[PDB]
Amino acid sequence: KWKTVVAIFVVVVVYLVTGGLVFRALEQPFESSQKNTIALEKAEFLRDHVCVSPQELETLIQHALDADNAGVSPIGNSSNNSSHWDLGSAFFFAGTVITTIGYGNIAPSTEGGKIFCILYAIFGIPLFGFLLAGIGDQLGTIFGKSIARVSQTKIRVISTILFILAGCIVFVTIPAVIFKYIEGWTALESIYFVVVTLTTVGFGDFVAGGNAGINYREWYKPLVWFWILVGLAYFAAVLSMIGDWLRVLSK
Amino acid sequence: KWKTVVAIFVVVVVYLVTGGLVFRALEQPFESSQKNTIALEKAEFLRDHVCVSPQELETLIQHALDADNAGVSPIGNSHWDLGSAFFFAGTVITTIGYGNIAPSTEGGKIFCILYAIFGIPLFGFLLAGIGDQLGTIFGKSIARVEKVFRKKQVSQTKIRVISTILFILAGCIVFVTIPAVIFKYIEGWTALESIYFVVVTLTTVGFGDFVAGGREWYKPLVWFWILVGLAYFAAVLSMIGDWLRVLS
Ligand SMILES: NCC[C@@H](Oc1ccc(C(F)(F)F)cc1)c1ccccc1
Ligand SMILES: NCC[C@H](Oc1ccc(C(F)(F)F)cc1)c1ccccc1
Ligand SMILES: [K+]
Ligand SMILES: [K+]
Ligand SMILES: [K+]
Repeated sequence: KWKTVVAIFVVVVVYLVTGGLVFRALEQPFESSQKNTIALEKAEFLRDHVCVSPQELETLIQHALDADNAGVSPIGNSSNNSSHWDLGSAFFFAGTVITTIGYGNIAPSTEGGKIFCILYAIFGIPLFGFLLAGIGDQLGTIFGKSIARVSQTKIRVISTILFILAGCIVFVTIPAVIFKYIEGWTALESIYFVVVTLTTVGFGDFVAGGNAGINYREWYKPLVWFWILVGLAYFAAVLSMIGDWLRVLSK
Repeated sequence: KWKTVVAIFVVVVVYLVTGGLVFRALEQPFESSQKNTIALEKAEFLRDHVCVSPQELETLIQHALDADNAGVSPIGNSHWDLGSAFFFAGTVITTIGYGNIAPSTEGGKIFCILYAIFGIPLFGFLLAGIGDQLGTIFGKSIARVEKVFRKKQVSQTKIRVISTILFILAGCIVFVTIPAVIFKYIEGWTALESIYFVVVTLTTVGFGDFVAGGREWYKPLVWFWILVGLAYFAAVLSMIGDWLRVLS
């Protein structure tokens, strides 16, 4: 019904205004705090280094930003020695496109690289959908056999909560602990990464195996994408199950 | 069947190796070209400015990077205003997650986790709602074509293929070509960068290398284009999905 569609639209628009107000209340004080710090750090630098003009300072910052924007860290020569487009790293980038996560820490800079990325996404994202539906069909049988073992609506609510918590331990809690010890992040940053990854939001502020100073094994990046594949397939199979049940409720 | 699941897995793994090899062939020469430039720009700066040490240079670059990472441009003298924070909220819900703006505060990260968990399904309900209404529009249009070939007897699969190609092209003009032209004139991007942005936005990949508005009605109209754009193409995938389930 269109009456409920317009109703959900109001709930969503109110939700974004609510969200927007909460985010600005939490972030704007720190944003203003950082803005004051960078202005002071720059001014104090020019005060200590008289041989540098404010104009040639700007040019150097721009050169450093353009380098980082390209994907090359302007910090040291040793950090530059590693590549972001190696056979392994470019395989994970491909996966980052296909899963619609799109971190953005690495992005195509080449005009041709952008053209191929457009075509790669258009044909590649449905190809992943087919794989995720495939694992989603097998997991649906696993879920179906587990509910058949156990009011049908109460059983189904108890079942779904258990499956959600099952995935929350196996694909959310356990891998977050691994990232806390491997990537050296805080308890929050680790959970935050896992959540932002599996929701396919992928901000890119936290990316697994991204620190130049980290001596990460060769099996790390493929196992991370494997965790993404099993983690996304699992919670997709759960949403498919809730969707199919809601369609039965409507009819 | 599990035989076809393992088959799709091989196709996908081969696709990522293929993709990975193509991306490195296209990007690694420019990546090495940039790496050489930054090393030279820094070294040439230190030779011109002798009063600056190589270490207190790194410290300044780090301060500039930490500022940009926080969302404050270290070039010249807000990203969390009522309007901008509304669009950020909309970026989370649509799963686009550009990343040009991201929660820095420990509490801001906590709220972002909870906001996504409850907010993304809420969008799914809205997108399904528009997807249901558009499905009736598509369904009534295919039922019109099938009424013509009732006595002419033309395979239902052929009718369904020509119709879907038309709906895909309809969305490609209205929500892909036309808005890309607007971004080319407004944001001042190149013809490629404009199409690339629209594609990376509507696929919800959202790299964040290109973000719209980075007038007051611009940011909400951009999210409105995103809402109708995602909903239209989600209605088309829903239609192809429902038909494939009937085929199985
Ligand atoms: N959640 C909707 C996903 C859907 O979105 C589109 C559809 C079409 C396009 C276009 F035309 F290429 F620009 C981009 C994104 C989609 C993404 C990748 C491949 C096919 C369809
Ligand atoms: N495959 C994308 C769907 C997405 O999947 C999840 C599910 C759960 C989680 C998490 F919160 F971390 F447990 C993160 C992502 C989802 C988000 C909100 C509700 C249900 C599912
Ligand atoms: K993203
Ligand atoms: K996404
Ligand atoms: K994304």
